[PDB]
Amino acid sequence: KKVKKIRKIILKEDIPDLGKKGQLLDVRAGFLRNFLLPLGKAEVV
Amino acid sequence: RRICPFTGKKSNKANRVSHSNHKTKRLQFVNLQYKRVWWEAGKRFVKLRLSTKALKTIEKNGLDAVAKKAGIDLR
RNA sequence: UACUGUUCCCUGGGAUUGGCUUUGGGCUUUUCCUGCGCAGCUUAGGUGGAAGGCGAAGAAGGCCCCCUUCCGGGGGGGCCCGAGCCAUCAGUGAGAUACCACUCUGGAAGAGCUAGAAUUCUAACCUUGUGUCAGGACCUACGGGCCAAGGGACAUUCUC
RNA sequence: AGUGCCGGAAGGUCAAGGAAGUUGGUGACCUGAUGACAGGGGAGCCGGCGACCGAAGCCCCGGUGAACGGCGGCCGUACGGUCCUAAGGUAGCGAAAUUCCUUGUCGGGUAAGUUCCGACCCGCACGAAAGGCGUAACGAUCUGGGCACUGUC
RNA sequence: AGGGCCUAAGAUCAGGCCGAAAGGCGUAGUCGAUGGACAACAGGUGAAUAUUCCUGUACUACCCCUUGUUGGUCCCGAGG
RNA sequence: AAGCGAGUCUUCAUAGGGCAAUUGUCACUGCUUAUGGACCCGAACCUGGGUGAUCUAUCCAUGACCAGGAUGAAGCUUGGGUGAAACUAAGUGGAGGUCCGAACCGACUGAUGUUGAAGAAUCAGCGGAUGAGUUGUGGUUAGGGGUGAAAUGCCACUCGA
RNA sequence: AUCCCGUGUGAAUCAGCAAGGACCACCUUGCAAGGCUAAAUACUCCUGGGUGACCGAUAGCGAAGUAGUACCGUGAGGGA
RNA sequence: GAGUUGAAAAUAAGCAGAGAUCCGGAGAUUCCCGAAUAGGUCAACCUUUCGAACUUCUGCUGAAUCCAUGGGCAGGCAAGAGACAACCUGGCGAACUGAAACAUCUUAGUAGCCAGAGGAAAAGAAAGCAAAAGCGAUUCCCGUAGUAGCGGCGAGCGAA
Repeated sequence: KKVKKIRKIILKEDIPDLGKKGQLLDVRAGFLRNFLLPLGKAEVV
Repeated sequence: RRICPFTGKKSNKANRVSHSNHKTKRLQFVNLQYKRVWWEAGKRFVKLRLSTKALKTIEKNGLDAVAKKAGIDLR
């Protein structure tokens, strides 16, 4: 069956690749939970 | 103990059946895990044993919202 | 090597569970070609709006290269040239991609759509330390915190 | 060869799970003749059927016997003919803790020996690590014979 | 002779991990002699005890006092 | 079955055929039948939960024990003998799952015992007896188990659970 | 169908949601994912009061006597 | 309100009309073991420093990191712990048996163990019944009924 995870990520840090310090782009929850929101580099809408 | 401290979920009884109905009993366990969580205020690791649905609830309602329903906190 | 099951173990789907990157999968639209038993000017699959398109919205023939090639001869970038070429007509079971409506075969560029990959990354996850960190004092005593080292989204664990 | 184990392309077979499509139910809403219900049937909502993708395993292919196991007939004159089989027992040993027929036959041992020793081979049905055959020593081991000894007789 | 000292096999186990419950693992410690560590002998007596009572002669551990040194004590690092 | 009803079902749908066109009820007592152990006594077993390693099987920790007598290994020393090794005569030495044999541990043969002196002994002999040895104390292992130099033997006169 | 659960998904809010034995339509009924609550009901180691077509020492509790005693069993336990 | 100092009953000395012995209600004491609780233990003992051990209450403190948590020291009548015939709630959960064998099924969610609490416990105030007629939280008896049903449509099980 499978389901893709789509989250509503607002940024804070510049981010090496995709960031603006103000994107509204979407990613999987594995980015927010494991990488960013521990470090405090982003937030949820 | 096969108990998620947040959801209160236990393992479940099951007479798991053959094609011929010659039953047994076994436990359908909970999908627990040892995993780090991320506290809002503290901003630390929290090394907990949770279900998979516990993760979903935490990502829904921020840890402290969930963690009030299991009295113990600050590790 | 009786019937029926249970367990150990192996294998896939799903959760834990993230990230870029290139190479050649399937399917959906744009547009463009392609597709020589025999009649034979015709490297034409079936069918059709039905007789002027097109040309000076810079032409016939040609220079040399490109795409295709069952090597019969299609199709085409730029331009010396300079504004013509031509549809029924005669051969066919069919008429001319002169304009254009709808689709089979087999293929060329873009766009979407997902999936299959191999590698690496690291931040989940796993594992190490006679590495360090201390209460009134020890941890070369289990463990705990902190930097770290090695694996690495595999593995472990849950369900099917 | 069979089984086991180990390794190995493509092909077949192949679950859960998806997945393009088919087909049914219900029904706003149009409709149809005398008989009292009947045709459809948009959207939504329900249920079935599934072209394709889908691993291990198994078939399939190779290797392995101090892996489970197995190691032939028939007919003629040491020698040949012919059949079947994966292959037809090599060395050694052989009437044995194996031998049925059986007190096999021959020799030794005794006045006389279905037990004993050596040889023969017609091995019913030994046999090479469920080892084969030998071997000094050792045995409250089995099994024959002698001397000494005695109420065992 | 044992205990008031010490530890082995083993036991129980704070915190810690794991488990329907009961509980299981396991460190710090704590128990646990069959082992280590420690000070007494003869003679005498008496219905029934005696290295125990009696007589003699001993030894271990503490509190006096004479000299003293300024710290002791535990933890702790070694020898043994 | 809808349904119809003194009829109804069967079928073009009749004729025929089936079944109908009627009759108490509540007790007490007995007789049988049913359900519960069910007329009484009697298994081998199965399952759950506990108790046992003072017997015995293995191991662990700590102690203890093995009279007396024999044989004479390796090595070593001194000669003999070599380029040096090798080899060989005497001394020294005290090995050994070595020998004979008490305690100790066993259990081969017989006799005795058989409502025994004894629910495995007595007697006469037998094997080991410095080791894979014996044994005291204190412990460990538990029955869909343990333990087993392996007989299904032992796990408290109980063992194919 | 209704009720509850492991795994994965994952709504709506009274123009709603759920039930009325799959399922859809129309009616009717109710408001799930927060709690509390006497009675009538079950029983007898036991206390008081009453009763018996109950027993009378091989009966009645195992136990009419200082019985769970004597005794047996390592022990659980059995048991006059 | 008259004789007493338990049972078996004997002695010795006492206490009793200024009222004992007795009977009732309320208090005080209660060695040692046992939840056992200062620590140890081979229950009824040994060692002490003489102590409710351990946890949540409550006062201060101050670890590895700021806060915090672990931890240490204090005060505490100090709540909890254990026991308890059946009944009861929750957890785990047999087999013999019946089916003339047996695996679905039955025995049964019974026996057993484990945890918990009361005089009862659990249930309980409709996301409920029922049928176009209505009922109004539970729980228990009569009944519907051995009917509707389920069932190797077998044994059996059996509602509202």
